[PDB]
Amino acid sequence: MSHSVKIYDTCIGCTQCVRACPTDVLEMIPWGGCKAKQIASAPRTEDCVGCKRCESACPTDFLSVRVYLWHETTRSMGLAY
Amino acid sequence: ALRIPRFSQGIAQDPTTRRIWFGIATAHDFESHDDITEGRLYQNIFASHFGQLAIIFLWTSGNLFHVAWQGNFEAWVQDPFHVRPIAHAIWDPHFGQPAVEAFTRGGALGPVNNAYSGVYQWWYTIGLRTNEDLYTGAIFLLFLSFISLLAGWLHLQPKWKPSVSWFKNAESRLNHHLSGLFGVSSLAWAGHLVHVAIPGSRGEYVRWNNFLDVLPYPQGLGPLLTGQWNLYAQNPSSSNHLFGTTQGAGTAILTILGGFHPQTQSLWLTDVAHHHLAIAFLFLIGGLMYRTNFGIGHSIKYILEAHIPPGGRLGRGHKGLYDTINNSIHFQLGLALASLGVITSLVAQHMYSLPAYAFIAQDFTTQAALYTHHQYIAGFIMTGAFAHGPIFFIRDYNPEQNADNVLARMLEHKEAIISHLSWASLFLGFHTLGLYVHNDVMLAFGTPEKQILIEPIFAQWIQSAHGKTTYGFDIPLSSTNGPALNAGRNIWLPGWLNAINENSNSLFLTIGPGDFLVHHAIALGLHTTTLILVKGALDARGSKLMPDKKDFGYSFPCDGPGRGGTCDISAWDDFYLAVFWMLNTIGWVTFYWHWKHITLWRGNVSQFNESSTYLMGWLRDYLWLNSSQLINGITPLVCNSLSVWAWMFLFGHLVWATGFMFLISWRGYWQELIETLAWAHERTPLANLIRWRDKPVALSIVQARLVGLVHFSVGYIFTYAAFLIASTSGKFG
Amino acid sequence: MRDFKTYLSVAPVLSTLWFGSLAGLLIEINRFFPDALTFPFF
Amino acid sequence: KVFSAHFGQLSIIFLWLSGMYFHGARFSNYEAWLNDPTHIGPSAQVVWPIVGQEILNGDVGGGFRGIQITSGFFQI
Amino acid sequence: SISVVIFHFSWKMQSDVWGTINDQGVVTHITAGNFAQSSITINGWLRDFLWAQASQVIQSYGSSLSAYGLFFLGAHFVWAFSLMFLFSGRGYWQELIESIVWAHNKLKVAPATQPRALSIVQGRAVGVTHYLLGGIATTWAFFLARIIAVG
Amino acid sequence: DIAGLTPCKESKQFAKREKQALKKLQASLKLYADDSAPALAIKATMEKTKKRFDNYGKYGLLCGSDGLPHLIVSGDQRHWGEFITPGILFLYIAGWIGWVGRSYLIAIRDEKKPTQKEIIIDVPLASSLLFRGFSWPVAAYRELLNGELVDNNF
Amino acid sequence: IGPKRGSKVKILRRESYWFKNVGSVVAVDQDPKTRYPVVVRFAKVNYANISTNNYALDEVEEVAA
Amino acid sequence: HSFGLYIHNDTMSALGRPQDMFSDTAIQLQPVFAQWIQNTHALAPGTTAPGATASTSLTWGGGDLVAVGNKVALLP
Ligand code: CLA
Ligand code: CLA
Ligand code: CLA
Ligand code: CLA
Ligand code: CLA
Ligand SMILES: CCCCCCCCCCCCO[C@H]1O[C@H](CO)[C@@H](O[C@H]2O[C@H](CO)[C@@H](O)[C@H](O)[C@H]2O)[C@H](O)[C@H]1O
Ligand SMILES: CC1=C(C/C=C(\C)CCC[C@H](C)CCC[C@@H](C)CCCC(C)C)C(=O)c2ccccc2C1=O
Ligand SMILES: CC1=C(C/C=C(\C)CCC[C@H](C)CCC[C@@H](C)CCCC(C)C)C(=O)c2ccccc2C1=O
Ligand code: SF4
Ligand code: SF4
Repeated sequence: MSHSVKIYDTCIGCTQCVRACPTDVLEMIPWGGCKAKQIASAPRTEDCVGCKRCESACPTDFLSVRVYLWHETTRSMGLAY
Repeated sequence: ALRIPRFSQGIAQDPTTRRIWFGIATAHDFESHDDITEGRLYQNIFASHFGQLAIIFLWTSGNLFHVAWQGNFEAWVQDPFHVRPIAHAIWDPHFGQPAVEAFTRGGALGPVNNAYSGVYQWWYTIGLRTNEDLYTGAIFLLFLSFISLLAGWLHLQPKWKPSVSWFKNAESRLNHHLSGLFGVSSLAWAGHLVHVAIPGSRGEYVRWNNFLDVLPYPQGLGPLLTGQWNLYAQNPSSSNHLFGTTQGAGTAILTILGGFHPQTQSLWLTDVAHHHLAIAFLFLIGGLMYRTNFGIGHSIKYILEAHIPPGGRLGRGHKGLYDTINNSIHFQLGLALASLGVITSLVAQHMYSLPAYAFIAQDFTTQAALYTHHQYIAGFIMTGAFAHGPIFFIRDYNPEQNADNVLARMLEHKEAIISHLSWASLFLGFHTLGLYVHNDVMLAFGTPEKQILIEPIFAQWIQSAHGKTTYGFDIPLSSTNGPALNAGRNIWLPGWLNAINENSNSLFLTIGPGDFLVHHAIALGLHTTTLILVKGALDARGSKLMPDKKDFGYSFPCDGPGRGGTCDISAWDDFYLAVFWMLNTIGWVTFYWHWKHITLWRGNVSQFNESSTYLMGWLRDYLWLNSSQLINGITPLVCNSLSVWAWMFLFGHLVWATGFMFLISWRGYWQELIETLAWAHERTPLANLIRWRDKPVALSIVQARLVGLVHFSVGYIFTYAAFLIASTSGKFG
Repeated sequence: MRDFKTYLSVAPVLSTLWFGSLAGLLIEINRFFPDALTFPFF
Repeated sequence: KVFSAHFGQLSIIFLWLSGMYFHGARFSNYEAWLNDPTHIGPSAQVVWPIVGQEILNGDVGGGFRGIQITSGFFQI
Repeated sequence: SISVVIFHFSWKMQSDVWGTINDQGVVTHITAGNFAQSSITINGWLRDFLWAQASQVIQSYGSSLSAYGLFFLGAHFVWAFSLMFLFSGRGYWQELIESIVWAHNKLKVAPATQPRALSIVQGRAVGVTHYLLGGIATTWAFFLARIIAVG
Repeated sequence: DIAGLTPCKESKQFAKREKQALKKLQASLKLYADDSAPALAIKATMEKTKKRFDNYGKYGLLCGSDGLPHLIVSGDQRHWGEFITPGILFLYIAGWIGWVGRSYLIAIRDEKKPTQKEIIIDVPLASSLLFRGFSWPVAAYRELLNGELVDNNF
Repeated sequence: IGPKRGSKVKILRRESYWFKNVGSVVAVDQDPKTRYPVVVRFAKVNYANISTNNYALDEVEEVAA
Repeated sequence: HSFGLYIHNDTMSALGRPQDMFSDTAIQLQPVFAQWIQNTHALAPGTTAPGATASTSLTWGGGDLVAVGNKVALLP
C-alpha cells in the first residue's frame, strides 16, 4: 500500500521457488539470519502492475496478494493509453 | 494529469475513466475516506439524512399535487366502482393520435394512468374529501419538507452545536424515542382519526371554520376522565350504513363490533384508533425505562453485563456488547435493517386480509401491486441487513475486546453454523424437487392419479383452532363445542376473526397440496439465501483459502489464480451472490399470491388446486395463461388498451438479458480489444490530436458483478411490475 | 479365495454396473408391485 | 494415436446406424408406411410399458403404438 | 447465431409455404401469413411465436409426445442452473466446502482425497456446456410438438 | 375422513376420473387388432391401471376435490403408513448407506501409503463391511454416542 | 534422543492450513538462536500444490503436552 | 442498423402511428420485392441454359404451383 499485498513467508529463499513478476521485485536483501538468508516481502514497488503471479509460486503461507492497492496509477494498469 | 474529485486521493489523479464511476459510488462511504473523523463521520451521516426526511416530502407533496385539479376525486368520492382512478397526465410528443384511445380514461380530458398506490383510499379513508375542500397537500407537507433541510444546515453549522460525542448515548434517546416519538406519534394520530376523520367517515363533515363548535356528541368529553370509558362501545356504527352518510350511522366512537361488509371490506372505522390509543400507553410506559440523569430507571449495561439467562454456570460470557454495538455504527445499521426487514413484510402481508381502507381488495389490483413493493424491498432489505453485519466484522469488531463473549463463540463455533444451515437447503432442495417433477412426470404420462400430493395439515390446523369453521370436525377438547372458550365468548372475537371460508375475501384461503409446496419452496429460499449471507458474513474475516482476508474486508473482489484458484470470495461477492436468491424467494412468494387471488376473483379456485401441485402448468396456465391481454396490445392491428406495459415488459426482458455481459464477460476480454480500439483515433485522420481527459478502460473487476445486477434486477423487477399490472387489469381473474 | 479383512479392487465406474443393475432390480420390484403410494406388509 | 483413436468413430457410427437400420426394420412401421405414405406418420422406437411409460407410445400409422421420428430414414 | 436462424426458418416456412391445398387449391398456411406486419415488432416474435406456438408444448401433457412438454421443464431448468456455474466465484464454494468438510470431520467422515471446488475454468466449462444443452433442447422440445400435430 | 373427502368406499369425483380420462383410452373405435398379437392398450395399460376398479386395494386414501387422493398421515382413523411405514424404511436403508460410508472409510488411513485407494475400490461396495447395516441391531444408537466416535474423537 | 524432538505436534496460529490438526515433524532446530525453526509434515496437502511448512516453538501449543 | 431497428417499431407502434414504422408497407417499398436475382433464377432455363420445366428450386419467383396432393411443399 500503495501496493500492499503480503506474499511474505519465512524462508524468502529464492531457488526453485519464485522469480516471475514484471520488474516489481528486486529483493535478495539478506536479513541477519533466515536460512538461505534472503528475506522480506518486496523492494521499491512504485513501478509495476498487480499480479499474484507474485506467489502462484514460492510460499506466503497465509494470503498471497492480488489487486489490493486502490490508489492506482496508470503505469499501474497497462492502460493509461 | 491534474487533480480533481474532492474527497478521495488515489481515485483523484487516476488517468483513466475509473476516475468517474468509482467517484460516483464512494460518495456515501464516509467512514474512512480522506475527509473523515469519528466526529466528522457521525455528523456527516446526520445532516446527510436530514437531507433525508427532506426528499420524502417533495415526493409526498407531488403525490398529493397531481391530484386536486384533475385526476378524479370529486368523482371517486361519489362512489369508487372499479373503473380506473388517476395519478397524473401523461404527456409525450412521441405519442400518436391514439392519444384518443383509452389512455385518455373516461372522466378527465388528456391521457392519464390512475392510482395503483393506495394513497387514493387513505387521503380519502381519513376523511379528506371535497374538491373545493381539497387542494392542500404540498402546501403543508412542503412548508414542512423545507424545515427538513433547515436543521440540516442549522445543525451543520458548528456554533449552535452539531453535537459530537452525544451520538453514542442510547438510554437518553430511545429512552426518549419509544415515548416522545412513537408513543405521542401514535396518541396524536389517535387524536386525529378521532376528532377529524371518524366523523368524516361514518358521520358528516367538519368545516374548516369550527373545531370547537364541532363535538362528536351533545354533552362533550362527558365523564371519560370520569373513569367510566365503557359506554363508548354501545350502538357505535351499524351495517345498514351507507358509508360516509350517517343514517344507520350512530355516533359513539370506539368498538370491536359489527365487522365485515359487502360495502367495504376494511378494518372498522373506530378500532384502528382505540388501538392507536391503546398501544400509546405501553410505549409511553416503555419510554421512561432507562436513565436520563434525574436518577431513576436503568443503565443499559449492568442488565446485560452479568444479566444472562442460560449463562450463569455455563462458561459463556457477555462483556460490553454495548460498547461494540455502540462503537460499531454497523451493528447499528443492520439491527436497524431487519426488524424493518422482518416487519416490512408483516406490514405487507397483513396489509392484505386486513386492509384498512375504504374500497381495497374488492379493488384487487392496487391490492396486488402493493403487497410486493413491500415484498421487493423487505427482501431487498434483509440482504443489506445481513450485509452491514458482515462489515461490522471487518472495519469495526475487535477480537480482544469481545472474547469468550457471546458475539464471539458465534464466530468461533462457525463451521457448524453453515452446515446445519446447508443441511436444511440440500434437504429442502431435492425433496421439494422430487415432488414437482414426479408431479409433472405423472401428468404428461397420462396418470393424473399417482400424483404425489401432501395436504398441508399443520397449516389448515392453525385455523380450525381459530374461526375456520369449515365443514365441522371436533378436535379432542374443542369438538366445535361442549368446551368452546368458556373463559371467552361474546367479548373480543365477535363477528371479527370470523371470516371463515368466505369465497370472496375470507382472510384465510383454504389451503391444499398446492400450498404444501410453494410453502416449502419459500422455505428453501430464506435458508439457502442465508447460508450464503450467514456465511458471507461469518467470515468477511478470513478462512483457510484466504486466511488474512482483511483491513478492507468487504469489497476486495477477486484474487490471483493459484492457491486452489480464488474468486468472488469477498463478503461483498457473497452479498453479490446472495441477491440472486432474495430475487428468487421474493419471487416464489410473490408469484404465489396472484394465481390465488387472480383465480380467487372473477372466477374459480379449483384452478390453483390441481394445477399448482405440479410445475409445467405453473408455466402453462399462469405465465402462459394470463399474459394474453397485454402482448396482443401492440398487436399488428393498432395500439389497444395497454401499451406502456408490454413495451415495459420487453424493456423488462432486455435490461435483464443484457445483465449477462457483465456476468459472463470479466474485464480481461473487454480491456484488450479497447487496447486495439484505442489504436484507432490516434491512427485515423479527422479525429487525431482530439484528446480524451480519461483513459479508455474496461470496468473494474468488482464493478461489473454489480452492474450485471443493478441491471439483472430492474429488468427482472420491471418485468413483474409490468407483468402483474398488465394482467390484473383486464383480468379476468 | 477371499477370507477375512478386506479384498480385491475394481474400476472407476463400476457405479455404471451399480446404477444400471442393482437399482435396475427395483423396476423389478416396481412391476411385481406394479404400484405403490403406501404398501401392504409381511 | 489420432489415426487410431480416430478409427473408433467410424466404428461407432457403425454400431450406431445398425441400431437404426435394425430399429428401422423389425420395430417396423417402414413396411406399413411405404405402401401407405401421405397417410402414416412414422415410428421406429417403442417403450415397453414399465412404470408410467406407454403414454409415450401413440398410434403412428400402419396400425401400431409407438414414438414418432424426425430423422429421415424411412426416406433414404 | 444458430438459435435465432432456426427461429427464422420455421416462422417463415409455416407463416408461408407450409399450409395446404384443397379445391381451387385455396392455400391455407399453418398460419395465414401472420409474419406480414408482425415479426417486425420483436414482440410479435412472442405474440406470434413463443406465446402463439408453444401453446402446443404447454398443452402436450397426457398424450404420446408428452416427453417434450415433460422435457421442456427440465432443460428449461438445466439452462436455469448454468447461470449458477456461469455467474459465481470460486474460493466461494471452497469457503463453503469446508464448513461442510468440518461437519464431516466431527462424525469422522471426510478428509481422504482432499475435496476441492471447481477449477476456475472447469467452472466455466460447466457453464456454457449446460447453458447450451439447457437453452437448446428447450426448443428441440418446443419444436417437436409444433409439426407433429397440425403442421 | 379428514379435510378432503372419504376414501374409495365413496368418492364421486374420483369415480369420474376412473372413467373419462382412462376409458377414452378407448377413443379408437377399433385400430386394428381383431385377433392381432401386438398393440397392447387393448390389454392392460388400461386393465393394469384399470382392473384397478372400485378396488385399488382399499387403502382408505382421502381424495379431495377432483378426487385425486391426498395424504394426511397424522396417525389416526386409518392413515399411518403413508410416512412412518415408508418412513422408518427410508431411514433404515439410508444410514445403512452411510453407516458403511463411515466404514469403507474408517478402515483406511493406515498400513502403508493410503492416498487414493478410493478411486479404485478395495472391496466393491465394501463387500466386507457390507451387512454391518442389517447387522445393526441398535449399533450407532449406542456405540456412536458411547465410545469410538466418542466425544473424545468429537 | 532422550527428551522429545519431533514425535507429534498440533499447530495453533490460525492462518496455517492444517492448524488445529496434528501431523508429524522433522529436524527441529538446535541452537539458542532464531524464531522460525521446526519443519512439520502431514499427508493432507492444502491450497498450494506443494505443502510442507515450517512453524516455530513460540506456540506449537502442542497442548497437553 | 441491425436490432434497434425492430425496437423503433415497438417504441413507435406502442406509441402507435404506423405512418412511420418500417412495415412491409409504411416505409417506402410498395407491393413488390421481386426485381433482384431470385426472379432471374426461376426464369433462367432460357440462357445458355437448356431447361427442364420449373427451375432448380421451386421456391423461386417465376411460375408453377401444383406441388403435392396431401398437404403442400415449396412455392415462391
Ligand atoms: C422503498 C420504499 C418505500 C416507498 C417508495 C414506499 C411507498 C409507499 N408506502 Mg411504504 N413502507 C416502506 C418503504 C416504502 N414505502 C417500508 C420500509 C415500510 C415498513 C416500515 C413501509 C410500510 C408501509 C405501510 C404500513 C403503508 C405504506 C404505504 C405506502 C404508500 C403510501 C404513500 C406514503 O408512503 O406516504 C407517506 C406519508 C408520510 C411520510 C407522512 C405521514 C407520516 C406521519 C405518520 C407523520 C406523523 C408525524 C406527526 C407530524 C407527529 C405528530 C406530533 C404532534 C402533532 C402531536 C406508498 C406507496 C401505505 C399504503 O398501504 O398505501 C395504500 C401503508 O399501508 N408503507
Ligand atoms: C437504508 C439504508 C442503508 C443505509 C443507511 C446504508 C448506508 C451505507 N451503505 Mg448500504 N446497503 C443497504 C441499505 C443501507 N445502506 C442495503 C439494503 C444494501 C443491499 C440490500 C446495501 C448494500 C451496500 C453495499 C455493497 C455497500 C453499502 C455501503 C454503504 C455505505 C456507503 C454507501 C454507498 O456505498 O452508496 C454509494 C452509492 C451511490 C452513490 C449510487 C450507486 C449505487 C448503484 C448500485 C445504484 C443502485 C441501483 C439503482 C436504484 C438502479 C438505478 C436506477 C434506475 C431507475 C436507472 C453506507 C454506510 C458500502 C460500504 O461502505 O460497505 C463497506 C458498500 O459496500 N451498502
Ligand atoms: C435453478 C437452479 C439451479 C439449481 C438447480 C441450483 C441448485 C443449488 N444452488 Mg444455486 N444458483 C443458481 C441456479 C441453481 N442453483 C443461480 C442462477 C444462482 C445465482 C447466479 C445460484 C446461486 C447460489 C448460491 C449462492 C448458493 C446456491 C446454492 C445451491 C444449492 C442449494 C441447496 C439446494 O437448494 O438443494 C440441493 C439441489 C437441488 C434441489 C438441485 C438439484 C440437484 C440434484 C437433485 C441433481 C440431480 C441428479 C441427477 C438425476 C443426476 C444428473 C447428473 C448427471 C449424472 C447426468 C443447490 C445445489 C447454495 C449451496 O451451495 O448450498 C449448499 C449456495 O451456495 N446457489
Ligand atoms: C441484449 C444485450 C446486450 C446488448 C445490448 C449487447 C450488445 C453488445 N454486445 Mg454483448 N453480450 C450480452 C448481452 C448484450 N450485448 C450477453 C448476455 C453476453 C454473454 C452472456 C454478451 C457477450 C458479448 C461478447 C463476447 C461480445 C459482445 C459484444 C457486444 C457488442 C456488439 C456490437 C453491437 O452491435 O453493439 C451496439 C448495438 C447494440 C448494443 C444493440 C442496440 C441497442 C439499442 C437498444 C439502441 C439504443 C441506443 C440509443 C441511442 C439509446 C440512448 C437513449 C438514452 C435514454 C440513453 C454490443 C455492444 C461484442 C463486441 O463488443 O463487438 C463490437 C463482443 O463480441 N457481447
Ligand atoms: C458416505 C458418505 C457420506 C456421508 C456419511 C455424508 C454425510 C453428510 N454429508 Mg455429505 N456428501 C457425500 C458423502 C457423504 N456425506 C458426497 C459424496 C458428497 C458430494 C460432494 C457430499 C456433499 C455434501 C454436502 C454439500 C453437504 C453434505 C452434508 C453432509 C452432512 C449432512 C447429511 C446430508 O443431509 O447430506 C446428504 C448426503 C449427500 C448429499 C451426499 C451424497 C453422496 C452419498 C450418496 C454417498 C453414498 C456412498 C458413496 C457411494 C460411497 C461409496 C461406498 C464405499 C464404501 C464403497 C452429513 C454429515 C451437508 C453438511 O455439511 O452438513 C452437516 C452439506 O450440505 N454432503
Ligand atoms: C395467397 C395470396 C394470393 C397472392 C398470389 C395470387 C396470384 C396467383 C393466383 C393464385 C395462386 C395459386 O395458384 C393456384 O391457382 C388456382 C387457384 O385458383 C389453382 O387452379 C387449379 O385448379 C383448377 C383444376 O383444373 C384449374 O382452375 C387449374 O387448371 C388448376 O391449376 C391451382 O391449384 C394453382 O395454380
Ligand atoms: C461490456 C463490458 C465492459 C465494457 C465497458 C463498457 C461497455 C462501458 C460502456 C459505457 C456505456 C455505453 C454507458 C451507457 C450507460 C448509461 C446508462 C449512462 C450511465 C450514467 C451513469 C453516471 C449512471 C466491461 O468493462 C466489463 C468489465 C467486467 C465485466 C463485464 C464487462 C462488460 O460486459
Ligand atoms: C456451484 C459452483 C461450484 C460448486 C460445484 C461443485 C462442488 C460441483 C461438484 C459436485 C460433484 C460433481 C459431486 C460429486 C460427488 C459424487 C460423484 C460422489 C458420489 C458418487 C455417486 C454414486 C453419487 C464451483 O465449484 C464453481 C467453481 C467455479 C465457478 C463457478 C462455480 C459454481 O457456480
Ligand atoms: S520465495 Fe516467495 S521468501 Fe519465499 S515466500 Fe517469499 S518471495 Fe521468496
Ligand atoms: S505480484 Fe505484484 S509486485 Fe509482484 S510482480 Fe506481480 S504485480 Fe508485481
